[PDB]
Amino acid sequence: AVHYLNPESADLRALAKHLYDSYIKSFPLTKAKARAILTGKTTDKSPFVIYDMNSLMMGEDKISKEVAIRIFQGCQFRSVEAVQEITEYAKSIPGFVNLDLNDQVTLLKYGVHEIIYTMLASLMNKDGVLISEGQGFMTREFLKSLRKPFGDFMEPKFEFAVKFNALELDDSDLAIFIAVIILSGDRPGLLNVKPIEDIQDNLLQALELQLKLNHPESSQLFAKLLQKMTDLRQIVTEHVQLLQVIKKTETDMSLHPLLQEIYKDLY
Repeated sequence: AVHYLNPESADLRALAKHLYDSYIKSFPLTKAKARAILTGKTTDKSPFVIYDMNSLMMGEDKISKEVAIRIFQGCQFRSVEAVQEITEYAKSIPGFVNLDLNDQVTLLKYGVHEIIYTMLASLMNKDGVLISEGQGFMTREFLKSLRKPFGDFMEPKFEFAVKFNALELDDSDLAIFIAVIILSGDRPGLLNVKPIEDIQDNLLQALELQLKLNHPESSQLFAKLLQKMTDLRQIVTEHVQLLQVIKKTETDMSLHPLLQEIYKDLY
């Protein structure tokens, strides 16, 4: 409830700057940029709106192949690419690199998806998603119209994004939040758990201090973020389920191998 400016709170503020710089340098599109585009104030940015099949095809001009599938495999590709960016960002979290290599992989392997939907929310609004780094905007209604199986793989994301963007976190907050998610000792298969929690503990303190200074008006964002952290795991779960329905239903369409390795160890 009360804070003093001590050497410990100073490092927590330093850690914040650090993860923030790594963040900006690890991800192409930040929430600041994303929201600017969605509110239309960017000059160089004005996404081509894909809101139907006709706009979809003419949109492919400005940057087994049925659309429902074509679009589905596009997401899995962006996902592995996203994985690589998350990984690069993870390596910049202090201590992460000193953990047993095996745990570093277990950590990413299990939390990359929780991070993927947290950051996807930055690119989402009640109307749709920004695709191809702000070059396109794909309408939410257009995604639900897709073929029987692929018409719901995105809807859960959207529902989450809306509730989530409600908290109005800025990239300052996300940089640390994402770090907390990664370094979770709950992950099955870790060798030495204590060192991981030690890092998370300190990350959680830094996050709370961040939220007090950055959101003077919000009474309890911290408690709310801790909750969003749980319903994130639920979304991943539901994602894996519906994802298995696509496997044993829709064939003549392949799931990227790197992703299937992660899905194997997910429930």
